[PDB]
Amino acid sequence: DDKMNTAIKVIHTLKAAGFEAYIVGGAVRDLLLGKTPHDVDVASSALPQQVKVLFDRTVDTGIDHGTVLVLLDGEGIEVTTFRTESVEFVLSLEEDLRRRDFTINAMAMTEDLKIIDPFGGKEDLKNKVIRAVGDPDERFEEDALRMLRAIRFSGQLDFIIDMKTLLSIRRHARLIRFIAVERLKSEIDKIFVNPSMQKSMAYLKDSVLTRFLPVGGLFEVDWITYHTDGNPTYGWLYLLHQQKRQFTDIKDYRFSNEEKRLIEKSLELTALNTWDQWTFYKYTLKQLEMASRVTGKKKDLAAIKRQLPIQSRSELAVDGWDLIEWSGAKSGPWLKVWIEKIERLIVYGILKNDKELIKDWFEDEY
Repeated sequence: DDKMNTAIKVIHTLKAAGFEAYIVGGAVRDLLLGKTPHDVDVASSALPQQVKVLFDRTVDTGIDHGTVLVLLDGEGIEVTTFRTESVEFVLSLEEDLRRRDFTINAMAMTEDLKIIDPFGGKEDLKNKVIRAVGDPDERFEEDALRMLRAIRFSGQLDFIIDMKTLLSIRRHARLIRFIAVERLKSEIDKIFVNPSMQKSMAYLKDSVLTRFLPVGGLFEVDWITYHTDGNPTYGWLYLLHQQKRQFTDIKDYRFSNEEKRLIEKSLELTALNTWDQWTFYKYTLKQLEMASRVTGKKKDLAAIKRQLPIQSRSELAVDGWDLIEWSGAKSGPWLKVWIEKIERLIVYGILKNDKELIKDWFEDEY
């Protein structure tokens, strides 16, 4: 909510030092849409080291590519010198704008609230059209990821893709093999939490991106019954569950072990025909929700889990060292089997979680 104000102050400081500076890109777009911009980028004729000399607090991880992060009034504004893409500095705003991906992202706004729109982004915004700047063939060779971003933007903004731009995506779909899979997963995660995501998936198939994306034919499922819960991971669980496949078929996208576990465990639960106390004890609440969300089942999972006698093995009143004592046997892999027998009986409320009571039980069964 304060990023715009801070960006205006960054612009005043740069212009007072004799440089040009504008707000560019998604903030201008969001503003004209009535949204609040989540990020605000400033483009300037200042080179990085001159920006660094006008502001006390600054972060430099992007200097090589022409970007300095300015820290001012608790907000961070990226200041980027006029550039292209292998990064080359240019001397005018228009040379910088004419190499951005789509017309709605190639506008600039002056401090005095004047829009600079050399490529028609105002009109395409009014008409809900995602259109490449200039020749769509050049744009897509410069960065093939822009093909997937056009798909993601269409579902984010509920826009259509310009026809000439879409046909260009079809010709160049195979260049998607060169994109780092992490950048592919980033944009696919963004599609999974979009509103109007069913439109993004339609475009993904019709642009012939499902032919060349990693294991891309798997995205061609029925997305009608899918509603995002805000977590992109649920998109992957839904994809797998609809086609009866395992986590291993989507391994190429390089999931974190957290994501991997959440998908695998939730898939496990959809294989289970009935859930009892042991199920509610052994799986986490987040896994239970995601599995029931994709199976249509609608229970109050949080209340069932809250009424199990225990919640985790750490509350068990006995460890394998008690069993080693009471049995008179030597530590071995057999301990893990008996701890689970005791765990089951405590979770099903048959045995009391009490060291002296578990002891009487164990002495009889052994």
